[PDB]
Amino acid sequence: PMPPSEFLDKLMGKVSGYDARIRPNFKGPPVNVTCNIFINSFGSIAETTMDYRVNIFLRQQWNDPRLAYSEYPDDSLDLDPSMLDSIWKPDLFFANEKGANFHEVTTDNKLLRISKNGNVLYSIRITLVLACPMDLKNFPMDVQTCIMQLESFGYTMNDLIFEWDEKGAVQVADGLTLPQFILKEEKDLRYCTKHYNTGKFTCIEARFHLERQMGYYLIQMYIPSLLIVILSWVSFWINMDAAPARVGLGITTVLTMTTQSSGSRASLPKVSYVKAIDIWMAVCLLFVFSALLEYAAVNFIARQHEEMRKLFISRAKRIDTVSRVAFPLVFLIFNIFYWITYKII
Amino acid sequence: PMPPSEFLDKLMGKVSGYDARIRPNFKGPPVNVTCNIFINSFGSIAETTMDYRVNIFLRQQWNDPRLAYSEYPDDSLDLDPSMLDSIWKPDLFFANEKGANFHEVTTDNKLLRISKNGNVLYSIRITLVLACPMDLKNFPMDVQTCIMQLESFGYTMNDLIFEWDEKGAVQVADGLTLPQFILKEEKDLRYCTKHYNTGKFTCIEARFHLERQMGYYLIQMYIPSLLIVILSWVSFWINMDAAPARVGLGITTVLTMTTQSSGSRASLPKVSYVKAIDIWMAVCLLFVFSALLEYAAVNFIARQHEEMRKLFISRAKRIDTVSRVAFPLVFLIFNIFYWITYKII
Amino acid sequence: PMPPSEFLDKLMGKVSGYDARIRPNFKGPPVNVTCNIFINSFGSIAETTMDYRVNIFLRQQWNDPRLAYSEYPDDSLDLDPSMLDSIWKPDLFFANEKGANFHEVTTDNKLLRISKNGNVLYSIRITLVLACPMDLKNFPMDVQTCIMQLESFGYTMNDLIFEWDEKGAVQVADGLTLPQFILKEEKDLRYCTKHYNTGKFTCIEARFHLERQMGYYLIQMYIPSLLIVILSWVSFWINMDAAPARVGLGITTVLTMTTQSSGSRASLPKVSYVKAIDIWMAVCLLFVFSALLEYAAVNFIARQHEEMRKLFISRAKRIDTVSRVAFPLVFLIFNIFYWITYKII
Amino acid sequence: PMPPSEFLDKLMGKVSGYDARIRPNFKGPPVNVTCNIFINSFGSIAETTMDYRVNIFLRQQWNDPRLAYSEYPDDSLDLDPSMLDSIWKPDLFFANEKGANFHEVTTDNKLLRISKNGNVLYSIRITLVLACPMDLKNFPMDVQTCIMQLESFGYTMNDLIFEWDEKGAVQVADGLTLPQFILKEEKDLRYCTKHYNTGKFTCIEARFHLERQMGYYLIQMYIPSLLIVILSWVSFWINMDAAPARVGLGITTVLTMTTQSSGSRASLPKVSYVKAIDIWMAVCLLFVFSALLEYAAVNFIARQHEEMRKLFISRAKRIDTVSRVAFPLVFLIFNIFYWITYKII
Amino acid sequence: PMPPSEFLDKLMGKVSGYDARIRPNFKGPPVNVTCNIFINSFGSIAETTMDYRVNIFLRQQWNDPRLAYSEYPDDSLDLDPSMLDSIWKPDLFFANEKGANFHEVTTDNKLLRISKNGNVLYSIRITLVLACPMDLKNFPMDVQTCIMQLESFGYTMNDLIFEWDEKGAVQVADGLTLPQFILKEEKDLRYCTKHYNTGKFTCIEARFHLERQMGYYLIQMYIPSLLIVILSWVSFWINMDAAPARVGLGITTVLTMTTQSSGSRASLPKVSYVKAIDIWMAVCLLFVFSALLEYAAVNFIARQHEEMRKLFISRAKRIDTVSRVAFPLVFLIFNIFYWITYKII
Ligand SMILES: *[C@@H]1O[C@H](CO)[C@@H](O[C@@H]2O[C@H](CO)[C@@H](O)[C@H](O)[C@H]2NC(C)=O)[C@H](O)[C@H]1NC(C)=O
Ligand SMILES: *[C@@H]1O[C@H](CO)[C@@H](O[C@@H]2O[C@H](CO)[C@@H](O)[C@H](O)[C@H]2NC(C)=O)[C@H](O)[C@H]1NC(C)=O
Ligand SMILES: *[C@@H]1O[C@H](CO)[C@@H](O[C@@H]2O[C@H](CO)[C@@H](O)[C@H](O)[C@H]2NC(C)=O)[C@H](O)[C@H]1NC(C)=O
Ligand SMILES: *[C@@H]1O[C@H](CO)[C@@H](O[C@@H]2O[C@H](CO)[C@@H](O)[C@H](O)[C@H]2NC(C)=O)[C@H](O)[C@H]1NC(C)=O
Ligand SMILES: *[C@@H]1O[C@H](CO)[C@@H](O[C@@H]2O[C@H](CO)[C@@H](O)[C@H](O)[C@H]2NC(C)=O)[C@H](O)[C@H]1NC(C)=O
Repeated sequence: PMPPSEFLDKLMGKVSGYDARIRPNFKGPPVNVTCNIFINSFGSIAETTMDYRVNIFLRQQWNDPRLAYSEYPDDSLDLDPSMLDSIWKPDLFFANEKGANFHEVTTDNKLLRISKNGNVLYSIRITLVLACPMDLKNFPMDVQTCIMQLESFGYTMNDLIFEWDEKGAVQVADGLTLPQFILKEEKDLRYCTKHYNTGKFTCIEARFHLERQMGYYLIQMYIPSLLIVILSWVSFWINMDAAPARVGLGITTVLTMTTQSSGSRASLPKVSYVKAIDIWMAVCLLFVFSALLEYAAVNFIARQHEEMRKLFISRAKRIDTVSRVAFPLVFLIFNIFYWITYKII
Repeated sequence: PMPPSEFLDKLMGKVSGYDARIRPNFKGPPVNVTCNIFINSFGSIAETTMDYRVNIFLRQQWNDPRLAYSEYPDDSLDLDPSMLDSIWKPDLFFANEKGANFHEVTTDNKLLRISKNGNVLYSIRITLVLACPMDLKNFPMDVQTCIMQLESFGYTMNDLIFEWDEKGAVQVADGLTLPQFILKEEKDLRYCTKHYNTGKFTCIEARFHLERQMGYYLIQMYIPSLLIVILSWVSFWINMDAAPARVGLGITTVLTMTTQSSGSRASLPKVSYVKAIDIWMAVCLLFVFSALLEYAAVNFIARQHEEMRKLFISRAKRIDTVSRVAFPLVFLIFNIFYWITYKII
Repeated sequence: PMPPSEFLDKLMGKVSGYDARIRPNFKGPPVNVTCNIFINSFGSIAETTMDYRVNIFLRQQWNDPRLAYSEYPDDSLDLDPSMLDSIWKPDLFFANEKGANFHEVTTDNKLLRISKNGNVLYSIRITLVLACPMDLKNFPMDVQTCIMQLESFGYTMNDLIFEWDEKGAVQVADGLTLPQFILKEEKDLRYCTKHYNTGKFTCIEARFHLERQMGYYLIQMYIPSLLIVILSWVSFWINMDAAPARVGLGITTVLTMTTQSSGSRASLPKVSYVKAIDIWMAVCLLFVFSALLEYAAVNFIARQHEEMRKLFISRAKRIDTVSRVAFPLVFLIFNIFYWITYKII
Repeated sequence: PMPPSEFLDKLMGKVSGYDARIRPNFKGPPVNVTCNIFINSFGSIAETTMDYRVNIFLRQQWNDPRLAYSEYPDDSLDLDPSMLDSIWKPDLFFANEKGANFHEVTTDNKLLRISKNGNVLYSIRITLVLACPMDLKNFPMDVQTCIMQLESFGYTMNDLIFEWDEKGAVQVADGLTLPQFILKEEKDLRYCTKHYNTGKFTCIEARFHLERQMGYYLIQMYIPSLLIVILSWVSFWINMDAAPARVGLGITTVLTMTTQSSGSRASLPKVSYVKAIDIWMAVCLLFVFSALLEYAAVNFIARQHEEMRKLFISRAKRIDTVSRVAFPLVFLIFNIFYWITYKII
Repeated sequence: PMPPSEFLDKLMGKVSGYDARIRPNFKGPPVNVTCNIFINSFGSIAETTMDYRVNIFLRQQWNDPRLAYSEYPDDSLDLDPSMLDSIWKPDLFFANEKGANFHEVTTDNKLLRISKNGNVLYSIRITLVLACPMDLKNFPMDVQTCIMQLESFGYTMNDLIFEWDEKGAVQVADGLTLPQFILKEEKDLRYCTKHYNTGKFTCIEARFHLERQMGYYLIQMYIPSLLIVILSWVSFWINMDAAPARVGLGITTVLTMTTQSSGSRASLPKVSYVKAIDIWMAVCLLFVFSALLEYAAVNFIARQHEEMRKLFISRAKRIDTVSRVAFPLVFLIFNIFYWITYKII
């Protein structure tokens, strides 16, 4: 019979009185909007800005009894996105947008379908710049959790209620990678139900668990700083009398410990509180620092003054042979207490 | 009875003569607009640009006797954001915007309610890029104060007056963090009342006190530069005669003091005036610098010329044993006078 | 006769009933849209963001029997881009846009031609910010593959079908360069045919193979780190007794191995998993590290204690003459196993 | 009587024939538009891009005899910014915009007042990204001058003439700071009067003098590089025979002179011509370079060959005692000629 | 008589049938559009993105016999930019835009004049982000050529033809500087005449020759790396027996050669192929590398074993006195062959 574009103008026009500024079931029960998203892209998790951008589909389903039809034979319709302003749509927004936009390439990326009984499917495509607060206390060994919450804006709880559908509430695209994190397959789903001095506004959220990878920070920041500490211990096996050899090994080890730490401030984030990589790069500075102060003691005792010249030279060898075993044992005690308290947490 | 969207077109149309270009109470008392904000997001406090961005709600309440109604039974209404251009709204703007924008995702994030007596509630959602001038004289030990002021633009003092409401004038969202600062729970509220050659324009402002965290700059910039100064003092306990050991300890300590300072210019801001971290990294350069000039004196006196060869070698040991105690005492006097004058301020 | 702009208003107006919201061949066979692109610009392949931008022409051809004409004499027409909203156009979009826009400089860069039988040519100009996931396991020796896929949005498989034309489906502009990659002349063309819970949506894609150039990373990151390992081997030819000469060569070689690696973290990407350049810069750290621990053994055996003073000094020369040949042989075995497993892959 | 919004529609409508596309005083004298600006924000003076952004008010005053009224009683009016397109406005633009925009937060930030005799006040709020060419020949000791010029675009000299008003032509906001510069209170005001092949177009400009602060570059780039040169002179007081002590002091001083210069390339701008900080960091490299070549002469003469073994060892001490006094005297002559020629200019 | 705005509505209205969608001289000769540009700003030549932005005026002149008038007395008119959509304008675009925009500050920056015979002048103001491929083979000694080409989009060769006018086709603003390049006063002008599978589209282009300045790269990258090579040669004048002095001079010279190269990777571009600065910083690494391997030979021959102890100590002095003259002669041969092949090219 008549084409669907003319059939919807009969259904939504000034005939039949469909006003797009009044929600369905007016002065009655609230509207049960159900939602599910589909994540196309995900990433660029900035940590100075503390945000991440995501590229989603947003599928919304509700019921509208004013749009029920029976004369037209086909079981479903589709409104063109040009005529989309003549339909009541929920005023969904994201409570932590921090900037967002649509996509308008070659067509508005907006889909609208109307079933026969009046169920309405509405699917759009959004780029979000969502903000999640991050906790970089233990920086390589951290688990970040970045939420994504969907409030209503104008309609309160008694007029409009969001729901996650019980059939795949969050799907993720297949070949999706990240430069630093991995995305677990555990999506929490819970209500939040914001209160203001304006009213009870509904909101639903979805939590994403992010686990930071490790293999880069071991190879270039832990293991090289580990080897600089090992090169401090070889002063305790070099002779006592070789005075240019000991202190030439001394400061040039604390120089390369500073050079290791100074160049690595570009790759690390720029927060103003102490990390767990920063405790490692500061305690490993102290062992190189304490490995020279040992020799400042040995050089002073051996130079100190025949019977007494043999007694002091035997006491200075005693503090050497103690420090060969006892001081690498101290570093292993730190190395145990470090990795326990940053894998339990 | 009739739906609220048709009731507002009777109330705002060409019938009843409501013109949206004339403020309420025209040729009479001024309009008492009262305001309060709600901060969703806050951060990215750039210091090269000297600004910070914030994501707020902006609630405005005023009275409009032309919008008073009694026939419609419900105690409140809500205008749809499409029909929002047919209401007088105040021309509020921020005196230090430096760029801003709305959010138009899935609906204009704009709320309008009309009470029965004519009170109007208007709530929108704005991202600001507000500018605050910063004073980095004492850089780690600083308290920044970044204002947020709300002028009127077209209406003068006798027509429109802003007010902070006496019931929660600034609320902040709960789980809100910052990468470098902490946000105190002390919001000042004061008038500013701008004058121009155009007229008296009202404005209200809200001050935010920011306190910079400390723990990163201690662990990687103060304490490592502190340990380099301690490694200068061990030259005074090494023997006088070990000439490659003293100067090999000398310059390699002033090399790692430069290497500590040179790599840290990326994390620091790029202002062109002297900070308090810059005084520390320059005075601690002088103690490493002065620890070698001591040895340049000792090597010259001991080489200088039997009776006189014993007298000079005893004078050069005198200037060593003085400098073992007196020069670390000088550094503690600087270390007292530094931290006093940057914690009193 | 009559001008073509007035002839198209007769063809597309309310006369003849051409509605731009109904696809051609409605309630019949699907529409066979055929496509080919023309790449003007290409590049800025970011790897933190994992995307690349491209500037294309997008030529679309389909058939529309409602636009067939015979009265007007000329064999082709051209609709002005102002009147472009009165033509059914396919809702093509890119499945990995991540932001895109048109160009509207001096005229909308949009072309539309209508042939006599009803074939329609439609050519536009788009800047894309397409996203491709990258795999930086073997970072200098990698072959990246960045796809470009073109879904439909609103119309399912039974209504609209995309095709690559069989005559030059992807052309590339002539003098097109890249800062880091080279673009092979092998463009794959395959279907993808997306499924959702909404329906079967057609999509076609084109793969681009990118091969990273090598010559920068050899000259400044492999060859200089190669020469630092060679400067470790000259300690095995310097005398055993020259104790300041050996360890002064020792740590100052592991200092310049760290200095080589620390400054190169700015040019490298910032992923959080181990690369192939990172294995090279860590194993070459171990050979410089192991070249000093050899001397810590030699200095301890030779100092260890006449008959036994000759036996130990001959054993310490034995471990030197073994390490002159055997340890550069170990490095060549690593140097073989490295370049084999990163050129086979 | 009647409200001012309806009185202006009588004044600007199709009644009385006010056409907004014809300037006042048509086919007569030119229009004397007078202007003054008010700088709210100022800064982010980039030097790679060679631009600076500024946030101004722009007040324009002209006369329009068609807008003169006498029936309405009040002495001034105000047109709403929605109805602003029905007024002739000058086509002022900035000759070095390089991008700019308005502000449209909560209302267009646009003001229009009409006096009784026909004087029109028009005030808007603009963010500019104005471009000024910079001359970094003498980089810390420079005085930058960044202009701000306001051409007309369509109207020539005989139709429209800009003027600075004689009452506060440029005001600046009170608490306005900059990260690197200071803004002098000397605003030049002069005409520029652009010619083209199109016609004489009027323009007025305002010069701003910027003076770069100094205190950061002294503390971290001049004074530390000054101390490295002083540590070269202590080789001339260390003994001649201590051969590892002299060259160990030699290269480790030219290493820390390179380390000082290499890390400072991030803070400096990236121009491709020689600065004044670059002459300092290159000449101070030569004094450390020449302080070792002195010892290469001393070590060769003293090793050169009893009577002649005493003569050469007395000649090598002669070139030492000359270089103790004469070479720090040469550096002071450079230090005089440097600071004179970069403070006169 | 009647004002010009009403005279153009008679000339362009539905009276006289001027349709703005049909080019002048329809079904006849093509339109001879002539063009010339005026460059206001120029710069920010990025090399990672391989583009540059420019701020131009764009003057277009063509003839339109439908706009010829004789009744109105004045010899020229000017259409207001609001009524600008009622004029046929050429669909000029730039073939390498990569993003562009107009300027709409206080008025659309668009000019239109109509002469009496029908010549039309049209001048607009555009910011371009034009893309030019760059060839950084010889990086400091390069001459870049960045084109600027102006295609037609919809009209083919037989309908519209672009021309450069024979009277000043490209003017440049007077005080125009660049941070790294200089702009020669030699503007090439040639046709390009693009072909597609769509048709012959006209295009004209203008080449700009850019010559990179040199003075920064000499003072801080060539001359300092030159002096490090000179400090290698002083080992050949220091005594053979001073074993800590030679290798302490050895590695600390190859450390500062790496430190010179490592810090300079931030200022250099990030291409992935070998430059000419990279050949210099790698060959100058080899001379410092080869200056130590000489001493590894000398220390091994002199230690090798009375008659034979005199013969080897005289052979090791022979290889020293050869290397004092012969090896700085080798570096000058490289220094000749380097600067010849990078100034001929
Ligand atoms: C939307 O969902 C809510 C809850 O799922 C429904 O509200 C309840 O509906 C049942 C039967 O109509 C009543 O027994 C309850 O009293 C209602 N309230 C609550 C709090 O449970 C509501 O009917 C649904 N509305 C529509 C249009 O489906
Ligand atoms: C808006 O607030 C101001 C001050 O709160 C009111 O102005 C005063 O109103 C009282 C009584 O009407 C007078 O006694 C005063 O003379 C007024 N002026 C001042 C400076 O105090 C004003 O009435 C309020 N307007 C509305 C509509 O509420
Ligand atoms: C579009 O292309 C498809 C396939 O190329 C066509 O569909 C087939 O058309 C032939 C003859 O009309 C039939 O025998 C087939 O049964 C059709 N289906 C399939 C799956 O092959 C279709 O006709 C084309 N439509 C137009 C307007 O050209
Ligand atoms: C705008 O200002 C100019 C100059 O200030 C005026 O032009 C002069 O006006 C006086 C008297 O009208 C004449 O004697 C001069 O011959 C005019 N020209 C010059 C070059 O001085 C002009 O009248 C003013 N126009 C308006 C509307 O105020
Ligand atoms: C536009 O310029 C072209 C060439 O300058 C003109 O085309 C030629 O015009 C002359 C005389 O009209 C003919 O002899 C030639 O045969 C034409 N073609 C060529 C290829 O030279 C054209 O006439 C001009 N059109 C207008 C409106 O000026």
